[PDB]
Amino acid sequence: QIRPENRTEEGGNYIKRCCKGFCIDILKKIAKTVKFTYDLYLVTNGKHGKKINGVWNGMIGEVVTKRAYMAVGSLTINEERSEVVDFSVPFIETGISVMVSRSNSAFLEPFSADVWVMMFVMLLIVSAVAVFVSFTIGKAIWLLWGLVFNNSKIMVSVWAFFAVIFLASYTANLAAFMIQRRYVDQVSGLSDKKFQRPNDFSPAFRFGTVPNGSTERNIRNNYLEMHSYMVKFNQRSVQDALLSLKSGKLDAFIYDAAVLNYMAGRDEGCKLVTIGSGKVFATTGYGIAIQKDSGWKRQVDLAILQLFGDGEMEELEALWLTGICHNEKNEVMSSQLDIDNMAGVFYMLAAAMALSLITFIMEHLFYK
Amino acid sequence: KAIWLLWGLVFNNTSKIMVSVWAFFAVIFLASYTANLAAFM
Amino acid sequence: ATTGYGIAIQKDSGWKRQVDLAILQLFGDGEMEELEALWLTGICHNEKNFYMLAAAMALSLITFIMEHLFY
Amino acid sequence: MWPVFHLSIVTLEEAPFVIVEDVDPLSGTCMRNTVPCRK
Amino acid sequence: YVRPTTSDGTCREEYTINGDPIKKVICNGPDETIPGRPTVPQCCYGFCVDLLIKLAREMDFTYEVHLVADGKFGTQERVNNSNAAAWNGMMGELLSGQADMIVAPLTINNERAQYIEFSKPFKYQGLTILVKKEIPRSTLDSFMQPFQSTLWLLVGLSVHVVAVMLYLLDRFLSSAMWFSWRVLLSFSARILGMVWAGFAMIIVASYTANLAAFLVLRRPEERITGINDPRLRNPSDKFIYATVKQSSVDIYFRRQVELSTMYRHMEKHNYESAAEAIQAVRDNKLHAFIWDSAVLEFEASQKCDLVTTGELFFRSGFGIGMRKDSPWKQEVSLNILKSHENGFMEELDKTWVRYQECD
Amino acid sequence: PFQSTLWLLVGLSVHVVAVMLYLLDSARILGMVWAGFAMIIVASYTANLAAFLVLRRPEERITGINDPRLRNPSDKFIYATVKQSSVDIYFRRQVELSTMYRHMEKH
Ligand SMILES: N[C@]1(C(=O)O)C[C@@H](C(=O)O)C1
Repeated sequence: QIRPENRTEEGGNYIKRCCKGFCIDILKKIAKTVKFTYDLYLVTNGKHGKKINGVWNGMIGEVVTKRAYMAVGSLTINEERSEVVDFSVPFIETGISVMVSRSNSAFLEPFSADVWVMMFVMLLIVSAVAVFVSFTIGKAIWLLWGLVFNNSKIMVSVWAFFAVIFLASYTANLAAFMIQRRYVDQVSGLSDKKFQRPNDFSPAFRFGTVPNGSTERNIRNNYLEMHSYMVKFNQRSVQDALLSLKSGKLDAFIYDAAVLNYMAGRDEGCKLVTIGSGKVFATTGYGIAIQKDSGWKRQVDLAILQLFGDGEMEELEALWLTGICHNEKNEVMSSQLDIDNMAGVFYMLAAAMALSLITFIMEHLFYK
Repeated sequence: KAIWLLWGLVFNNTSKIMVSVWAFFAVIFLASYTANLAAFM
Repeated sequence: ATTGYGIAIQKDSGWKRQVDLAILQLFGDGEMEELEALWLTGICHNEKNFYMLAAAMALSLITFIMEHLFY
Repeated sequence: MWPVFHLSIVTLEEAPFVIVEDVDPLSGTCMRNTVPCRK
Repeated sequence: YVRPTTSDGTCREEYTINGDPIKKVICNGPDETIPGRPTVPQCCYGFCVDLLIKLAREMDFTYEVHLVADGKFGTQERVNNSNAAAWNGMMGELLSGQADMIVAPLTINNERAQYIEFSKPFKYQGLTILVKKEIPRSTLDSFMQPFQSTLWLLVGLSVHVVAVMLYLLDRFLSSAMWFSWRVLLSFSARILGMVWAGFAMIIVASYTANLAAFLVLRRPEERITGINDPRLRNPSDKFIYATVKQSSVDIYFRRQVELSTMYRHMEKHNYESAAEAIQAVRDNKLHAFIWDSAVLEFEASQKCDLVTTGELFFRSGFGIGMRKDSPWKQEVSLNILKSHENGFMEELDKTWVRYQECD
Repeated sequence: PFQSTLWLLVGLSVHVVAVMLYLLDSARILGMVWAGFAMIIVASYTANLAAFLVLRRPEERITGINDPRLRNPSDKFIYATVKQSSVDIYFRRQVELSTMYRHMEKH
């Protein structure tokens, strides 16, 4: 029903639409088991709704107003709503989660640090055999490491061949391991603080969510400053948020886990992904809003658990939920040429040089 | 001896700078060609 | 020969046309695809997987003779 | 019970299409989608 | 976790890897150590114990905890009577009045929900198949081999030929041979050396192609490709999959006629406890073991030789068992909801689920 | 994709290494670490080749009959078939593919 557009009765005339989907088919299956006829309507005020200045809105408000006995949809379940109204057994797991896109130490990983120690000990024995055959020993180790990177005579020749083979093998295995890499993400445990403190990262991280939503209420509940910062970052809709993500106007998006996951699976090209490899916060379920304790209740719950018992939920998830990005067969992508991991290994490489400088200074100290 | 030096740098073993750039380019070209040959094979 | 498995019967069998209609019912409904998916499915879709130098050496010998000519 | 009362069906074992198993001594009869057959 | 107390009766002090002392509570129950099965006091501690303690903190009610006698979660059956069937397990303990509440990972299902009420799920989880994982250490000396050694020796012969060609070209000795062997590891002299260098580089590139080809192994499409797999669907005598008898998994497999074949395959190899089945899977006695993902993923994290199969099936949850006639389930479900809302469950999961680095 | 920032950081690292060489003029250990870093750099240069070689992320919008895009039709992806054909009879037979048939009916 809409107030501004009126053919007659001034708000009495209502527009008819066709609703269908996962939650719809679930509601039909449940209504099939419970065997009651029903009349479906759409909420004109807000999408989901929240409590402002002491007043409920949306579907919950329609339930408080007795305009609807049972509310079905993408509505999440939280502590505040469950007190006043009853919720059915959770249909699917959904909650506050972050969707992001990643743009981009493997060198030391391929050696597992064992190859380095083994080659160092073997080079020490070979350099001892070569020395048997002060700065001269340093030049011997310089020769060994010189062979290691590929820039008495027989031993050095065989050692050079083995070092060359080891180098080629190391190169092929490092390339293969670099190609086989995956799972790369940010904020594995959400405790990374990137989203927490904007000023810790320069430039500050831009993140927001759809206002008046459950994720927004939970966001204001757990974190005050996060709510204050994401207040200006609030997005009109999930589509506008996805566009803000794609065009670069937003770094990370905070939304429902199931919605974000379907959006990930049904994503063309599979550009955007969930954080923590499907990691969700608050771990809420999708229920069904209902009336005061007296009602169908346990019958509805038994019907949902029956729906889970038959296994039709898996098929429903296959049709309406599952995406083509699950077909990825474990590892999702290559990450291609851009790495920045080599820059990470550069620090480890530099550290041994700094320690060698410390040893040089320590040798200079013993001299003086 | 110049061509011998150039081809010597091309394969795994003002003048110095040019020889250096040529050696780097030869290393990149050799590694890329070998890795790509392994991958294509 | 692109042969297939039918169901053998006696000649002029009346149960022929019915059986044919049911088999075609399995393909029309698409239940044949699901049944074949169930029983015929398998685990592995895919798995597993000097002369020029000597020529260059001979060319190098001819290069020795040619260098002798060039010298 | 004797099967004589029909369209008697004779078959032959070829995998995966035709799979023949021994009848369960504990069950006493066939179970699930398995069907009784005589040879 | 359940562990026997010291002779003094005091519970042993332990702490999490995070440096946090682990809370413990007293529970009287059957010990698997003793020949008989009398219920004895033992210290029990874990996610469920911490949850019950936190519930007792939020709600003023105290708690007396004890282990179930049969050692199974719950089931509905009658041994000696065809007429009427009765519950056994913790569910039976709840319906008999032996316990006013059951705090444990009890899977929510329609069969159990009839007689008893379930609190809002504290943990969302499903069933996944767990199989043994092995680190493919091999080819070390054998991928030294795969060149067949005929090609490398042929490389040496090519080095000899290059040295002979070098002598012939230089004419148009020992030091030159040593220089040739070193290069391995007139116009035609330089041509021979250049061809030798190119052939050596090509040999290294071929060794890298062979190495890279040899590293990729076992192919895709592992033993378990999901809930539905030919190895899972058709119970070959080689591959044995099982589950714990008289459990929710058992009821789930025995419920469907489609899974009746899987039930026939599991019925013989089934175990009473999940620990013996896990130990069997680790020792490769049992090929695959289907169970809760909450326990399975935790075991896969704990031991790296065990991996859980993908495509999680049977989405469900764990909740505190309550009688419908008891007023505590309202505030209990509310408290679990607030527990998820505040993020306490996040810290609890970060606590009891370790996710080791497998050093 | 190196952004030329990494290459410039490399050149700056070369200037810094030259400055450290001048200043130094136990250094052999540092030179050895430099050699290992060089080998890692060459292996990484091979890794870039392997990366351009991979091309491991196809989208595959349409996989099969049970594919998500086909099972759940979207306004972006338009699938159709030949009217008055076996496809029409096959799609109209099943109620599950009846929606996909409704999706095809316009297209
Ligand atoms: N499901 C939501 C809710 O309010 O219930 C909408 C969504 C969001 O905006 O992130 C949470």
